[PDB]
Amino acid sequence: ATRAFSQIKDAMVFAFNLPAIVELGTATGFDFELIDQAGLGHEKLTQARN
Amino acid sequence: GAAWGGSYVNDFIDRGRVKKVYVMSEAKYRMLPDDIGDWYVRAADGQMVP
Amino acid sequence: DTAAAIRAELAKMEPFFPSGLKIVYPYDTTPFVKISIHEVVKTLVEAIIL
Repeated sequence: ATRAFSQIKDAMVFAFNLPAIVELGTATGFDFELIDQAGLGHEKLTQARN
Repeated sequence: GAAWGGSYVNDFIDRGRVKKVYVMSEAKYRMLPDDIGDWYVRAADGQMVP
Repeated sequence: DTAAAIRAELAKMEPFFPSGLKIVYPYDTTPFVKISIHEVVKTLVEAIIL
């Protein structure tokens, strides 16, 4: 399905399997939250994220 | 109440954080008993009454 | 355990302070609880030695 949907243009269609335990998320990799600790706002925070 | 007590109007955004907005008479004009004499409230006919 | 949590929490904000702003602890009743018990522990160990 993921390979077949790779032919769809202007749409990021991709398929995946549910996690082993749905109560949690993917539970693989890492989750990192970049935070604005000095009120830099949205515009400067996006620059930091990029 | 607004002049001598301070009225919380509504919030405002301060460096990305929501903070209150207050209206309250300047400190010079609400200190003595006689200062009440210079406060005027508009009447329905447009005149200013003390 | 609450004072430790607060002290650990305040360590997550100090890096992002504006130039010059500092944290000072002018009053805190937890050191007495910590130190006094660590004084009785000294007597407990010092009692066994005697």
